[PDB]
Amino acid sequence: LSRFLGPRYRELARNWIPTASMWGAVGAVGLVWATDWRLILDWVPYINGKF
Amino acid sequence: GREFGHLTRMRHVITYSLSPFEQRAFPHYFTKGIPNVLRRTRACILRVAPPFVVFYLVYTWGTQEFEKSKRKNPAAYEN
Amino acid sequence: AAPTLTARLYSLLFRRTSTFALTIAVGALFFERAFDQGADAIYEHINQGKLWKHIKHKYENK
Amino acid sequence: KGFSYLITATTTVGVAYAAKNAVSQFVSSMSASADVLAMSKIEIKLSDIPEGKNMAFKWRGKPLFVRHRTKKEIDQEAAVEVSQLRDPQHDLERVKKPEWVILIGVCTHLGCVPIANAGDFGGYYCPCHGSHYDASGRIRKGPAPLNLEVPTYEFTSDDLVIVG
Amino acid sequence: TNIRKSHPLMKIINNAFIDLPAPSNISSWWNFGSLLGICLILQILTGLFLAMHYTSDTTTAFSSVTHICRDVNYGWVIRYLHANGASMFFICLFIHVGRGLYYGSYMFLETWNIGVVLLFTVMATAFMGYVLPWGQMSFWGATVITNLLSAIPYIGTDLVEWIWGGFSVDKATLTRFFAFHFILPFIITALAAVHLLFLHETGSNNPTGISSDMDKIPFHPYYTIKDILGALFMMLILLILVLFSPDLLGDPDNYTPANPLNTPPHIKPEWYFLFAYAILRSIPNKLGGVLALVASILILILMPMLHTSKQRSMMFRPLSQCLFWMLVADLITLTWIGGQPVEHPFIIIGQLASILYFLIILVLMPITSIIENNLLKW
Amino acid sequence: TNIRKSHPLMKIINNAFIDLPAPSNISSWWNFGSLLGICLILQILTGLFLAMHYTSDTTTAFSSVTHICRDVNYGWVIRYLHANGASMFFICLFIHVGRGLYYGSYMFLETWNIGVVLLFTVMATAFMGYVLPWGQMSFWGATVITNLLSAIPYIGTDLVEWIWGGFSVDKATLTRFFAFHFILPFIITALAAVHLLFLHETGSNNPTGISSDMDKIPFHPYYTIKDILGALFMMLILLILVLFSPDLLGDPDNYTPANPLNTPPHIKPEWYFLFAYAILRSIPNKLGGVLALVASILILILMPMLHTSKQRSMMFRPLSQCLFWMLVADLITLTWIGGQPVEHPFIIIGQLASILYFLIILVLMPITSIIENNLLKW
Amino acid sequence: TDLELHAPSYPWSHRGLLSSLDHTSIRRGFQVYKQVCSSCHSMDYVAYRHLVGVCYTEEEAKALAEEVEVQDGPNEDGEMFMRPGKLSDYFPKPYPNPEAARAANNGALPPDLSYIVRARHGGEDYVFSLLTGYCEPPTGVSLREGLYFNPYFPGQAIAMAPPIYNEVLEFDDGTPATMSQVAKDVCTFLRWASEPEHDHRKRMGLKMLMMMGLLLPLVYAMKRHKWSVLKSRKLAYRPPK
Amino acid sequence: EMFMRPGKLSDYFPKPYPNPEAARAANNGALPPDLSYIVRARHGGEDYVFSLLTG
Ligand SMILES: CCCCCCCCCCCCCCCCC[C@@H](O)O[C@H](CO[C@H](O)CCCCCCCCCCCCCCC)COP(=O)(O)OCC[N+](C)(C)C
Ligand code: HEC
Ligand code: HEM
Ligand code: HEM
Ligand code: HEM
Ligand code: HEM
Ligand code: FES
Repeated sequence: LSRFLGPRYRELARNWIPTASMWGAVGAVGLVWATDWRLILDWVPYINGKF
Repeated sequence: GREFGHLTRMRHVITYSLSPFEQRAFPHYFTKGIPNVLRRTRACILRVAPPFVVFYLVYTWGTQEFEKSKRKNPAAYEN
Repeated sequence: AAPTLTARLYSLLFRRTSTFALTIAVGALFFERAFDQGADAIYEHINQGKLWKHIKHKYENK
Repeated sequence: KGFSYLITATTTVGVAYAAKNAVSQFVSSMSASADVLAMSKIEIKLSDIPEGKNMAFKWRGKPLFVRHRTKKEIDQEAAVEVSQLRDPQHDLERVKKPEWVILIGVCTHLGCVPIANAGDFGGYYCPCHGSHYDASGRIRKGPAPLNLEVPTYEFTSDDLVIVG
Repeated sequence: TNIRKSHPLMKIINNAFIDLPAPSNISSWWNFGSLLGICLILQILTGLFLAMHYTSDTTTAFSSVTHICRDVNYGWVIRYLHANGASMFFICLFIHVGRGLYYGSYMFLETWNIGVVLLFTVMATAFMGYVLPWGQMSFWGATVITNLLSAIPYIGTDLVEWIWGGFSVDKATLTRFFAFHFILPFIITALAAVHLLFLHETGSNNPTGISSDMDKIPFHPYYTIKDILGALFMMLILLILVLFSPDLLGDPDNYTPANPLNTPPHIKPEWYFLFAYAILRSIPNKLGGVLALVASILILILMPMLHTSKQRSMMFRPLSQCLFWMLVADLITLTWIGGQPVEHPFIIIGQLASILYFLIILVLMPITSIIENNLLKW
Repeated sequence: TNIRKSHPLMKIINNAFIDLPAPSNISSWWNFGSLLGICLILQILTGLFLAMHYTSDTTTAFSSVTHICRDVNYGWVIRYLHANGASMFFICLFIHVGRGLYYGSYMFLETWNIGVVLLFTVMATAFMGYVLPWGQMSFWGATVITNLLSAIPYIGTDLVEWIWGGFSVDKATLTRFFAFHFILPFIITALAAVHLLFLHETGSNNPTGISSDMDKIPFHPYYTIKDILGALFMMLILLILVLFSPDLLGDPDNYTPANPLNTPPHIKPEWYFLFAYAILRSIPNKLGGVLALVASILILILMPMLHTSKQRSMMFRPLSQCLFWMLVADLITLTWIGGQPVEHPFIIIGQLASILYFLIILVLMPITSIIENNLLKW
Repeated sequence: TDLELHAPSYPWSHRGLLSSLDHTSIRRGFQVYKQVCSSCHSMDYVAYRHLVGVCYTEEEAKALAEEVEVQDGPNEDGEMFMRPGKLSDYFPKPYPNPEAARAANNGALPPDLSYIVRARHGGEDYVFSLLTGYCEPPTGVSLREGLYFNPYFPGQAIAMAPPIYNEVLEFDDGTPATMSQVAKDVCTFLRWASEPEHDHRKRMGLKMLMMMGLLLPLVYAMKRHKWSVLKSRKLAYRPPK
Repeated sequence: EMFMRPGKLSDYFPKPYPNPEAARAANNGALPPDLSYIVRARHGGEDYVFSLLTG
């Protein structure tokens, strides 16, 4: 399990963070778009499907 | 298996492609096809139309004829 | 010639798949509301008068 | 590449929106039906019963002990000291009209429903655990520490009571 | 190291849907079988959401169907999708049979026969599901069609008694059909998987008919997007036929509650069976009508033996292709004759249509195939 | 030109049971899995005819189950077989899981994971079939276990509402559990076939824990006979279990029709849930008993990872064995508690049971194997 | 053996493929149902639900539902009494049993309104047709004394007495009640009852066409995009000898 | 619609009351149990149900 540890692995995760973090943001906002989540839709000036 | 790695013998036949991005999707897509469509058309309408027209004719044939055996009856049954 | 706004727009969101998915998400979020309400107001507009929402007035707020 | 990727992206968006549509449809189906929808939050029978009696109007299928309690039973609420309660709750906060009250038949444990018009406190008696209840149905004896649930409700029209 | 070739399951999918070699020159007709594969799952989930309300009781069912059409949240869409969508299933299925017969993909014998058994299975599921909705056509239709087996000199009349579970149509018989109707589709899935499994290990047919082993081409880059487009356009056909033509596809009369008492004017069987039912009009003796009925589907098996023309297909042979179109036209004949209320001219037309429907393939096709062979040293 | 080997149609079976090598040393325990397979097939054929007559709303329910119980021919026969076929199917099952945890056959990777998936799927299957009879047990049991899904602070209560099809425990909801129970096992047989598909090339296992790579045996002459003999024993114990004492292991002691006000003294299912159900009783507040409710079963995936022995078969690690059989004692203890309604002395036995579980699996055994890694000087 | 008369198609407002039923004639046809249409026949499948969104606010839907009251069931004893009229209640029970209608109608039960549009060939237009089809018999054709001859009935002689007549029912709207316009209100209302979701369905259907139109060209463009490599390609054959 | 006949052999044994609330009146709020399965409806057994009436 200790193998995960390593000098490149620190740099490597450092490198991969933007791509996977971006996915989380994309996945999160998209998931909000899919469940049509409430309270954030309060915060959008345009997409208020509510009257 | 029968996958590409081992199949039929084939030799000094050669391919010339292009990257999709380098070429536009619709190279004269209109003008080239219409004569083709129409030629395929004149090719097989000769072998497709007659069953369907014969069918339509028999359709109105039996419908109208039996209808004449149908609506017209009281005169056919006489007084 | 000089790159089109679309051209630099490639170098932006398209080339990176995460950002690509992102613009797909925001694009869905806008296409949803805008097209949805477009179909709203238009459907309301075509066969006008068949709608009872405009005929609510016979019986609303006295 | 920006051009054709623009194509693929736009296709992806229209398809994703369409997907949210049809999946929303398929989830919407299971979620409810119009008949149970009409069943919902509708039971307009205030004062169906004489005061002091405990009526059991059905709601969400589950019977619901509505009651036009006598004022003397609000006095029954007043008499027992508030801190004697494991869950100090004077009745007036628990009901809009003090003469009125509603109770779920469910208890926190098995869910078993105590009998109406049977209780040493002048209210309920609970056979499943020996818990005893006054007119409020207020929690007294355990194991359950909390009150039987009293879901919010409004007497929309004055005699047309609507739980929910 | 290799990921698709890593996991053995992935090895299987990569031997197939990821990258099985395929002919390149394929047209839409081959897209249609994939369209069947599209329809199947859709009917399954749709029927699942329907199975969340429908009852198999003689009494309580219809009220639950009304629970569907009016109570359920957008479930009416589901109702019509399961119905009309099944209709679409048969649509594509017929084109598909036409293709396999036309481009001679029946040359893959075992694959072909599994296709046949799959066909009978689909027919049965069709009939019984059609019995389910529980209405006038449901009742009298199921009764009448069931009666056919009584044509058997001994066993069959007994057998109807066995299906019904009683003297007549009833919660017995209805729940019976609900269960058979449910169990078969899942069988159809496994037969499909087995079917493709026969297909992979012989290679796919090509529009040319002549082998394209030299021209085999990767599946994923190309045909996946092709079939996606094809499914999306069928989705157009279906959604336009449901949101704009909600009812026309079927036979109103089921809309009336069933009465063993009250009896419908005409009891036209639902349209995909019409040619089959037309053949019930074909000849005297109900027994032989049942025989020819089963033979109408059974006869397909003869063809690979009956085939003898050098083509593995039928596109470079307009000659025999003409006999083909005469046969298709003949199917149109049996169709529309089956649609009409029974009449004498319809009777004679149905007779000769049936005789010719067998004889084009028992007489014309093989022998003209022989003379066609004589013309060019075949 | 072997009809078996050469012919693709059956080749997978030659890859399978006809001629897969298997270790020369195999006890009845490895035969148990095949026993479980046969039991599954029987559950299908039995549940099927049940559905052939069973049907329900709120109204049709127990009257129809009794329709089986008397009115249906041999209906009591089938329903008694099925009800006792369940817990017997588990007799094959938890024993197969137990031996699986023992000999370290979970050195095989994905077979273990998917096996666990089959475990949950069967869990929900039995629970969602259990409401079919619509006895008062079915009602309040389904009510409670459905209430367990309220543990989620947000979505879970609605998901309860959403499985319900509405607000209450209704005919719609029973219809849900009906069709779900009525389809889900087919997913089970699919994943099971996939589970064997993981098993194929990996080979089997031996009691010894040393690979019999040199000593594998053809399956058909031997292990098949052993399978059939096992089938006779399982069928024997089942038929004795039911034809003589149908209500022995069978405990549906609420033939009382379900009522909103009615509530039986014990709101508990059969034993196969109860030892898990008891876990809820131990820790106060449902939430932690929910995390336990899943993870206590879900932790089996962690077992291959935390494995620390250098050797397959625990037969050679006596201390971990003792702890293991003690785990057997802890779980049977959870069952016996599961028959016991919530009480203080059983509260203490409750948390003691939980902690006993935790320490027995999660920590102790690997440390033991470390200690004999010292004793064997590995 | 005799033919049923074949009702000609008529151009109703909703038959336009984009066209929707208006809530108007459905409302007035509902006023046609509120009184004269209780001869029964039936509408029991549909309660006063559905009526809310089309024309009637909740309290007004209930107000509409107290107009008549079906029996409450027995409670703890106290069997059989009349609940005032929530919308959750159904339309009035036509008869304690249909057989009573058969006694009331020479044994021929009057059919439920709910499917009569959907079930009959020729549909709603046919229902509007038979209402107005009461032609006199020609000489020499027999009729039962209760029967009121009308060609649109398949047996040519419907038992029904023409419920419609000039000025059948003055509307609360106050709009004039010619047998034509009131019958059009009838069958429009029926088509409503026949397909409650219809007006809503068209909106969904129209919306889908736009979605399909956008999708149909784009995805096709991607097919051209991925097949262009194969369509373009040139091949050559150069023998080694 | 309502009338009386001997009722053929096929029929079920007669309802004590037209409606259950009548049984919730005759005993007041406590309708008697169905008997056909009531033995099999209780924990214990035939000895239990007989015990229930034994004393
Ligand atoms: C769903 C839950 C079920 C629970 C219980 C499951 C029980 C499973 C039981 C089935 C397992 C198989 C039973 C074991 C039988 C032992 C083998 C026996 O049959 O002998 C075989 C013989 O089998 C036959 O030969 C097979 C071919 C002949 C089949 C003809 C069928 C005849 C009767 C069928 C009647 C059907 C009538 C249908 C009318 C429509 C050969 O195998 P073997 O042990 O090595 O014997 C060696 C001796 N030799 C030399 C004679 C061969
Ligand atoms: C004469 C009593 C009576 C009148 C008044 C009446 N109904 Fe009818 N209606 C009947 C009966 C009985 C039939 C069918 C008689 C028959 O088919 O022989 C019928 C037939 C019909 C039919 C066509 C049925 C068919 O088989 O073609 C329609 C449409 C119809 N009525 C509309 C209505 C409606 C809606 C009402 C309001 C309830 C109404 N008429 C008033 C009892 C009546
Ligand atoms: C819905 C169930 C079915 C499935 C999933 C299935 C598989 C379909 C599909 C997917 C194809 C392969 C070609 C393609 O779509 O790209 C075709 C395989 C095949 N099926 Fe079936 N089939 C089904 C029912 C039938 C029936 C009823 C017949 C008629 C006998 C049949 C005859 C064939 C043939 C001949 C092939 C080989 C493909 C080829 O050579 O072009 N299929 N069908
Ligand atoms: C392709 C094979 C199938 C066919 C031909 C078939 C028949 C289809 C069709 C034709 C409808 C009838 C709707 C109507 O007539 O109004 C529906 C009958 C029915 N099927 Fe299946 N079915 C099939 C697979 C399934 C599956 C997999 C399920 C469940 C998961 C299912 C659940 C139903 C129900 C509930 C009905 C009756 C619906 C009604 O009353 O309208 N079907 N399906
Ligand atoms: C229908 C359900 C199942 C089938 C058909 C299946 C396959 C069964 C059977 C047939 C074996 C094969 C080994 C032998 O024949 O001796 C065993 C494979 C295996 N299963 Fe499952 N299994 C099933 C459910 C489970 C469950 C719930 C678990 C535990 C989570 C599990 C753990 C294993 C293991 C470890 C093996 C490989 C055993 C070896 O090394 O020989 N199985 N079980
Ligand atoms: C191994 C999986 C299955 C188990 C353990 C099982 C037993 C389940 C459950 C747990 C019960 C109620 C309690 C009981 O009698 O055991 C229900 C019994 C029943 N099952 Fe199954 N079943 C299973 C698969 C099926 C399938 C696939 C069907 C439909 C084809 C089905 C139809 C029924 C019916 C109608 C009952 C109640 C009748 C009775 O036996 O008393 N079951 N289901
Ligand atoms: S059972 Fe919860 S308080 Fe008595």
